[PDB]
Amino acid sequence: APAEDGYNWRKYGQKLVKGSEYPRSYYKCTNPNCQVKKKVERSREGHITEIIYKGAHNHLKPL
DNA sequence: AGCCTTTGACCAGCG
DNA sequence: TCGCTGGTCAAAGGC
Ligand SMILES: [Zn+2]
Repeated sequence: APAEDGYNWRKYGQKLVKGSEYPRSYYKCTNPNCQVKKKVERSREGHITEIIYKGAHNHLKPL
């Protein structure tokens, strides 16, 4: 489960990418007409979670 | 009812 | 040309 960020997301895939221990998850912003997506993947070194966003939101943070 | 995660299949770029 | 592979599709099931 990914960290909260004030936006609403839907998970739409998960893949174990080469050179990673932990699988990577793919989410999309459920705002219709908004196509921001983000990737989420943990890593053991330093207990790290990288969240990578592609695209700027169409709209204010949901109510 | 509607929206979520899970999942293997599908996909397109490229070495 | 054709596999590998990171990214996406969508059916199935659960709440
Ligand atoms: Zn958005």
